[PDB]
This record gives sequence, C-alpha cells and structure tokens, in this order.
Amino acid sequence: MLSFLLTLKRMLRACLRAWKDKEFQVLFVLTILTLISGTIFYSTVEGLRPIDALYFSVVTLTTVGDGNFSPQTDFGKIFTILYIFIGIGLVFGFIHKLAVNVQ
Amino acid sequence: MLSFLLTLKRMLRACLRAWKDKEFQVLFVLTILTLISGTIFYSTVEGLRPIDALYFSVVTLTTVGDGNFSPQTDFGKIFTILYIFIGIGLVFGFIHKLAVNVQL
Amino acid sequence: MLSFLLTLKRMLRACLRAWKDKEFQVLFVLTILTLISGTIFYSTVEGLRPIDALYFSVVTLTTVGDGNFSPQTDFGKIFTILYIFIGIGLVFGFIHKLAVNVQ
Amino acid sequence: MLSFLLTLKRMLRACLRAWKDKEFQVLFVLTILTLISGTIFYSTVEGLRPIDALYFSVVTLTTVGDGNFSPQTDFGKIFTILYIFIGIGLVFGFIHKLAVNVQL
Ligand SMILES: [Ca+2]
Ligand code: NA
Ligand code: NA
Ligand code: NA
Ligand code: NA
Repeated sequence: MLSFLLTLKRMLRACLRAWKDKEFQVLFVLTILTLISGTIFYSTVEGLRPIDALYFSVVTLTTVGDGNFSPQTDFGKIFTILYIFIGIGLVFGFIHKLAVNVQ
Repeated sequence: MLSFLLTLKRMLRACLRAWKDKEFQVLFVLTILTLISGTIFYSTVEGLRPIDALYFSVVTLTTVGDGNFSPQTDFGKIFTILYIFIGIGLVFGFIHKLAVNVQL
Repeated sequence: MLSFLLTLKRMLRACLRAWKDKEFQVLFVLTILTLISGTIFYSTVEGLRPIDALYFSVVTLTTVGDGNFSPQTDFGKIFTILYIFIGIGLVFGFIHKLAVNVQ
Repeated sequence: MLSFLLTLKRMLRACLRAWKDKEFQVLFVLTILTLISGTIFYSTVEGLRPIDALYFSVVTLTTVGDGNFSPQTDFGKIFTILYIFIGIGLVFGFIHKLAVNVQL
C-alpha cells in the first residue's frame, strides 16, 4: 500500500528531524558516552572482553538485563548501581523531550 | 459493577479505535517485522529452536529479558545491541503517539 | 520538616484520588486479573508452586524478569509472549491515563 | 561543538533546577528509603551481603533485574512482589511530574 509507505516515510522524516534537535543530540551523545564508559569499566574492572562489556553495558542501561553475568567485584556492583541511575536519568531526559515536543 | 463494565467497554473501544490510526498500524507492523527478523536471526545464528528465538526476541525487545539464555556469538551480541535500540525506538514512537493523541 | 510531610500528604491524597477514577480502577482490576491468570497458568502448565507462579507472573508482566526460571514448555513460552504484550498494553493504558490527567 | 556544550549546560541547569521541586525531592527521598528498606530486607531475610542486597534492590526496583539471584524464601518473594509495585508507583510519580512540568 502506497498509503503505508507514505505514512512510514513521513514518520521516518519526523524521526530524522529529531537528530537535528540540539537537546536530543546531547542526550544521544551522553548515552553513547555512557555506553563507552561502561564498556571501558566492565572491560577493565570485571575483566570482560570489550564485546561482552558493551553487551552488559547496553543490556543494563536499557533494563533488559543479562541472564548470566552479574558484576563480581564490589566496585563493579557500585558502578552498576550508579550506571543504572544514569540510564534512568537519560530516559526521563528523552521522555521529557518527547513530552515537550508534543506542545 | 455496571459502571466498571461500561467503562471497560468504552476504553476497549478507544483501544480498537486506535488500531485505526495509520501511524499506529505502521508502528505495529514494524514491531512484528522486528520480531520476525529477530526470530529468524536467533534461530539461524544462535541455533535456537524457532519458538525459543521468538521468545528471546520478545523478552529482549520488551526489556523483560531471559534469565537463562544470552547470545553466545559475537554476531549475536552485536545484533542484540542493535535489536534493543530498535525496540527502544519503537517504544518512544508509541509513547510519542500516545502523547500527541492526548493533546490535539 | 513540616513542608515535607504536607507535600507528601498532598501527593498521597492526589494518588488516592486516582483509585476513585473509573478508568484507573479498570486498568487496576485488569492487571490484577492478569496476575491471577498468570499465577494459575504457570502453576498449572509449568508446574510452579502458586507462590513461584505469582512471582514469575509479576516479574514478567513488569519487565523485571527472573534470573533463574524460563518457561520450559512451548505452551508456556507462547503464553508468556502474549502475557508480556498484555502487560505492555496495560502500561500504555496507565501512561495514556496519566497523560490525559495532565490536561 | 560550542552549541553542544551550551545546550548541555542549559539542560544540566534545568535538571538541577528540578532538584528544587518539593514534590521531586519527596519522590527522591521515597526512592532512597525504598532502596534502604530493600537493602535491609534482603540482607536480613535473604542473608545477602549488604552490598549484594542494595544491588538486587536497585536492579529489581528499576526492572533491570539480576540474572543470577532470585529470592529464595516465600517471605522474600512476597516482599519482592510489593517492592516492584512500589517502584512502578514511584516511576509513574516521576512521569506524572515530568508530565505536569511540561504543560503549565
Ligand atoms: Ca540466570
Ligand atoms: Na521499562
Ligand atoms: Na533478567
Ligand atoms: Na529486565
Ligand atoms: Na525492564
């Protein structure tokens, strides 16, 4: 259906118009930076391969969770605690953003 | 008790009434496609029985998560990372939608 | 601080004013009903004690997840799939509700 | 690049500016209290080392979840059920707040 494509394209255009908003770019860079930091930390402190440090960082920051790995060191546990709250602060940031864009 | 039933039906209607919004429909289709790709990827790449691939696909895309399975290959891990962001993208889409539908 | 208590009490009052809203009561009954159904299903089909069937139902419907139990039967997996989407439909229901209450 | 920094600071300000809302403060305090009770309960009832009880408390209240630990006692299971709903109650509170702060 042509209607379907046109509607999708419009939506895709509206989505791309967000990656041009400064506040969104910030939130975006911040989560990327957060993901990098997590990758480094877990790779360093918990001794995970970079790929598994990124996976755990992603899965943790998004609340998906990992069914097998749990931080083994106390420093890792403390970091994960703060990491999770950064993630929540980030999502509220995006939520609030989407909220204001409805005004 | 009657009020409950009447409210339920009124709300239920509004829900099905939302299944009429073209943008909602696309979000929905996108989710199904996402779920199918996921099922295909995990069955193929991770060798999970089809039903187990849809399950992992569903619990992962919804952030529920699976307490026993985690992708075993680097290809799976990378795919899952992106898969998850697709899901978050889809949820914000629905939320943005619900937000717009509240304001007009 | 008296200010703190008064603010909390006001918030608590506003929260209780929700349990009087018909649409909220519905959403509330529905999730309770959903939790009951899950408890029954998992207790029956997956052979979990009622307490563990409720736990898994709660943890699943809220996206928290269980780090040890995963449905063992195909019927359980299919049910959990639909169960999760009911849960998401429920949360959007509450979200939409809170959204309209901001108007 | 300068715009980025200027936007970051403007946003950062608004965040700290929100740490001034009495209702936000209460939500925050409630969360900490919730996290402390949780830490106490799981250390006491489930016998988890304190730091492990705060961790489980945090990942559970945020729906992230723990892939290795699950409460072993019926008392823990029941408490966790309620703990989770408290967390959902708190999140809707914050969301309701963010919603009101957007409209005025
Ligand atoms: Ca596990
Ligand atoms: Na969530
Ligand atoms: Na999990
Ligand atoms: Na989870
Ligand atoms: Na989650």
